[PDB]
Amino acid sequence: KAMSARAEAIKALVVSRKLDRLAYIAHPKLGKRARARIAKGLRLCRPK
RNA sequence: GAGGCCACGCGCGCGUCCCCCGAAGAGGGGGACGGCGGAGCGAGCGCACGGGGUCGGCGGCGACGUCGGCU
Repeated sequence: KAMSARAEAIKALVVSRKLDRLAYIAHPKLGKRARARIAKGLRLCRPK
């Protein structure tokens, strides 16, 4: 009974920062898409 | 408005901030930043204070007198 009472009580629901940005890009997983963006920037050149 | 530095450099759209007119301080027109968004790839020569020396540098001397042998 104590386990059930506890279980039902628990289930009762209702800028830039350059140095921070570079550490984010250097992350192997968090910065994967970020450093892919800058790679395409190095290659492609487009007007406008 | 008659210099110095930057390990700052593609677009499109999204966001954040700043600017304009603002004809509801609506609605569009512009700048800056972004760590945001589903879609592949740079190669080709070199120089080196770069994961422990190499020269694609050279000279002299050599048989009955001398050459080498730290034992």
